[PDB]
Amino acid sequence: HMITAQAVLYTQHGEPKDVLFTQSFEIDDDNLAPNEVIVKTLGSPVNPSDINQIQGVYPSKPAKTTGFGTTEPAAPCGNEGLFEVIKVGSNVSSLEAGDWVIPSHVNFGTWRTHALGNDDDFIKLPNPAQSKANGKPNGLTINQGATISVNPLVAYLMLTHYVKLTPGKDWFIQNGGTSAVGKYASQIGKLLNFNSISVIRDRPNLDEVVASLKELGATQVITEDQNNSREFGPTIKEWIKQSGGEAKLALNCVGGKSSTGIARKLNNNGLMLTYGGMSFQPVTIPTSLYIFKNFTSAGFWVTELLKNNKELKTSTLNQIIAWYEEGKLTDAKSIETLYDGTKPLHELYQDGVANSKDGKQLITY
Amino acid sequence: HMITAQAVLYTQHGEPKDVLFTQSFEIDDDNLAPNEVIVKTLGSPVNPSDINQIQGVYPSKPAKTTGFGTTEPAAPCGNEGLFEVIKVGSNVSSLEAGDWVIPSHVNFGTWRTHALGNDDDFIKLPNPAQSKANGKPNGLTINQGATISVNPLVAYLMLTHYVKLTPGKDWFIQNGGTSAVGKYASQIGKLLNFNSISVIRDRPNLDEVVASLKELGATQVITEDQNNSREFGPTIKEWIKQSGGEAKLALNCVGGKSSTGIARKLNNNGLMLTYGGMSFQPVTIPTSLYIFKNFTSAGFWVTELLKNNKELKTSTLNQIIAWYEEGKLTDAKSIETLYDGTKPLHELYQDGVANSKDGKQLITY
Ligand SMILES: NC(=O)c1ccc[n+]([C@@H]2O[C@H](COP(=O)([O-])OP(=O)(O)OC[C@H]3O[C@@H](n4cnc5c(N)ncnc54)[C@H](OP(=O)(O)O)[C@@H]3O)[C@@H](O)[C@H]2O)c1
Ligand code: NA
Ligand code: NA
Ligand code: NA
Repeated sequence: HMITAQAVLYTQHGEPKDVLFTQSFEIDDDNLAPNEVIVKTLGSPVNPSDINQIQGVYPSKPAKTTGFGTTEPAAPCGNEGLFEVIKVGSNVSSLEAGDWVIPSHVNFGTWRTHALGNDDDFIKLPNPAQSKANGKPNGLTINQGATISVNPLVAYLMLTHYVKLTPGKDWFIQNGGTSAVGKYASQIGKLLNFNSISVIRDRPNLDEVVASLKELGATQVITEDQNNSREFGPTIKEWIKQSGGEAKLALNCVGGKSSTGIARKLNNNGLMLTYGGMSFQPVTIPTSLYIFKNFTSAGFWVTELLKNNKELKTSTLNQIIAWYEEGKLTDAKSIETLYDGTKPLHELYQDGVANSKDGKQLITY
Repeated sequence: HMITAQAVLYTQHGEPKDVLFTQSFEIDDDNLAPNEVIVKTLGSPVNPSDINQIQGVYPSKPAKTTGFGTTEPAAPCGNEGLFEVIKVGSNVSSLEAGDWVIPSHVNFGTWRTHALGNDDDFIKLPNPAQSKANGKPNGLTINQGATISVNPLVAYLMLTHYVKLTPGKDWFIQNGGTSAVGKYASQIGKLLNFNSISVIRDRPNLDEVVASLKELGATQVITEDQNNSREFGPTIKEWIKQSGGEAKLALNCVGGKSSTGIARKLNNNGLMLTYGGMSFQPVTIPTSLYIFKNFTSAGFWVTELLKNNKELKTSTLNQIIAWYEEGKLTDAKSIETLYDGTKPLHELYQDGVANSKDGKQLITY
């Protein structure tokens, strides 16, 4: 009655290609404490924050332990993932075998095959058999379940928790329009009847990307060259005037000249939220917007916001779940790599890191 | 019976050297409505906002009218000044002949010899005879009264209206430490028992400037080179550590690398207020301060803040007046040019614009 599991670990910080390895360890399913549960991993993605943890340049990080049976202290990898309950202890009533779960806290370590925890280390999601038996037209896919805990909540909370946009009338503007968060924000804008402008990098297949973002819910899509153009400012003013509303909110994950351009398109009393910085350039705002247009620039970090606010986390997650079940929200598809034991587990994640430019990478089990 | 007055006007926006002229006009002191008052100018300064109004790049400006008897609509110049009451109408009880007043609102037009207005177009200040009769050790000078409505209120409100610093413990930091507003903030910080760091440009007589700013009330003084040096950066953290407080507020009037440097020195949850800028330097903030340190950057514009808030303006002005009377506040000295009628009035102000880099220019009467 011993389960053999695999985990991706490191003994020292550095680049994933250099420091990651796979460790085998054992879990005893015949001797669970009353509140313990055992889970098997169904899938977990490679997110940028996971990589920064390994590099040692992220301010929140799991402790190095000898608990996986290593020769030296070693840390696990990954914060997001979808798990299935295999067995529960005698006092567990909130979970049963077959339930789908995600970690309730950060630093769980999701790049591995199995885990042992307490029942309150997890949040329950409905699995497809449960959604179907209760008459829902859809159930969660593995990719949808494995990525539900961050990017959908980021987009929802940025759009609803800070400024009240008037339906049909008001606008938000965002850069990184082809990012995962950007695509969730376009869909949520459409569902809540918010107008939006998406700014994106130009590309060889621009017409196809534009059509795809408008189908998700972007009202208009413009290139970074158009974002930089001062002669374009009157066209955008006329979009906003025709709707009878105002551009009240800007979402920035790029920085530099892109952040300047979307800040200039807000009406007076506008707010910018910076939630990423993929350009690695600082946020750059002209003095005149602060002084004469009452502009405010602030930050967003979902981990900090939800730290001591679990009603808000619960209520936001329930809404994302309901929209997936009703067929109203869709995920950006990941490139999936299945672990079948012929290739060491850490090499699949090393490939996921290296190929992240191709798109979101999900390792499945 | 009839007073002949002079006013500096323009019919079109542009550079003061090109568009200003002087217009003669008449005021009838025998025909006052019950609430009208006649005032005579004592002095009015040349501020940067006054020049930008004339240039057409400042969004708050007086309307062009034919009220001075011009062939075309014309606008007056200047927003602050000190006046003496000459005569009041039959229903005026708040003012009497000999009182000192400032305009109650912006866009009044202070580059002129005389004005006719309503009693509520003016705010009374005590004149030196009244301060002396009230037992105060000092009375206001003309320079103090003529410049009291902008720079002292800017410094006071930025320090008290936005974040609450704990007296004796907490810190603010500012750049442009030798500017007029910067020198007022050091003195007000000292009166409120706030600690402060002033960042200044390096200069030949640095030790003398540092001693002088510390005597005004700055706790520590550093150069821009030291602000940018991370080797120097551990010293600043220990200053704050030793005081048992936190750096909570940054005041920015420079932009660019300087704004980055003072932002990096705030503790978590800090606020930056931008109230001025340098030609081409946008405000530049690292992405990581927004996301991981809960940093917020906002603007300050005294004209907009006090637009519809006369209670706040009144209580702030009363405190600045009391501090001058009690000897607790000192002004920077202006270069004063007297109008005696041999040279047209608009030319005195044109010279004041051209020489503003020598120091604050005050035209007196
Ligand atoms: N603060 C928070 O709470 C929080 C939480 C989770 C994630 N995030 C942040 O949100 C961002 C997106 O995460 P994600 O999962 O959505 O990633 P993602 O889907 O893989 O997309 C990354 C985005 O960055 C853009 N990008 C990459 N390099 C760029 C450059 N040099 N200049 C401009 N744009 C560039 C990409 O655009 P192209 O398609 O044009 O290449 C893409 O839109 C990340 O910065 C992440 O750190 C923040
Ligand atoms: Na500017
Ligand atoms: Na100055
Ligand atoms: Na940064």
